[PDB]
Amino acid sequence: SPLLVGREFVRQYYTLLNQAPDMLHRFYGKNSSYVADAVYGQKEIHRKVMSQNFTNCHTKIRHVDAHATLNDGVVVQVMGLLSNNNQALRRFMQTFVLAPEGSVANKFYVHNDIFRYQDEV
Amino acid sequence: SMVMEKPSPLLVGREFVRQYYTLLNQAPDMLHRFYGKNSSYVHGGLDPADAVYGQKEIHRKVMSQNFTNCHTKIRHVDAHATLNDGVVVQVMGLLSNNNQALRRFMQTFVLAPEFYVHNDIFRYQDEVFG
Repeated sequence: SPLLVGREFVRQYYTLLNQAPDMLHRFYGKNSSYVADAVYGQKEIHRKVMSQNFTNCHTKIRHVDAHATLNDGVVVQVMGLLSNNNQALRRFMQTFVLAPEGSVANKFYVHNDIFRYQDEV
Repeated sequence: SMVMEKPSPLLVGREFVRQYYTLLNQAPDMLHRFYGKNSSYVHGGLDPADAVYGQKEIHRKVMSQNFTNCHTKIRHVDAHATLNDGVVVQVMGLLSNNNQALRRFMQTFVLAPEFYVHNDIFRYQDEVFG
């Protein structure tokens, strides 16, 4: 189901951001966009993730919406709080587009990942 | 006669958002024209409330929300190309309905050619945070 795919991915994503952000790049493909200008593909997305120096990253997910979208994809909207380097929690919204990976059944990859802190808006 | 290069996803998103919120204030009874049979729609609410699917149910949900004299302050719009010529839009702003409180919201759209809205996810921050 789209909500199970969505909520399970969100759990995996923010857990990996805390445990091993150097492995976050495994979610993305050649044409993935990570968003400030967008960076594309695993190599550049990995470099951008590493440049953000994620350390002891704590997350409180307040709500997840996930719906079936174009070409068997899943669109996910996350609302929550994120802390980095033991600084205060900051509210954010995050939009993901999950797309079928195309070579393994029920496997998805992250086609779009758009994050914005609400205090910066 | 002039032919112009197709607009970038960012200005497709920005133009869509300007049109959507102009219509929400001017004629909310016309908002359903953006949606199709497989489109998803959710605009906050607490039982967070569940989404409705398809044009007929979207029109009825929009009419039940009684949008009148809507005021919107769009603080940020992000938009990027997505699957099969689509555009994913992230919107952050403030919305006041019927001269009530200006409420912060977080919204996502998925637009697809013929652009129409495939997904519309809207949530008020005050129904999710605190």
